[PDB]
Amino acid sequence: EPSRIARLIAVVAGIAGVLLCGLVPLLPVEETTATVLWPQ
Amino acid sequence: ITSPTLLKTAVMVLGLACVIGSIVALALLDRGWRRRPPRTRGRAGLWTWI
Repeated sequence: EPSRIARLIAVVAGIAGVLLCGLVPLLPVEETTATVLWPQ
Repeated sequence: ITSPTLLKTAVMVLGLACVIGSIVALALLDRGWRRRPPRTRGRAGLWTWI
């Protein structure tokens, strides 16, 4: 029966859907830099 | 003016797929305790269309 399988999928994808979203604000991005020089 | 890297995009996609997977698993789990309705009252009337 598709019961003992869904019962563990709803957990291993419900906890790994919180632990994988809790570290999104911390992952690295790439930032652009700007610099004005003088004289030119 | 940041821009997401490849690791951040991969994590953001693979952690958003897991939410839908878990909700689908819950929907499949709800097939046992669902309280089936008599399935009547399937019309609207006249003074609701007006």
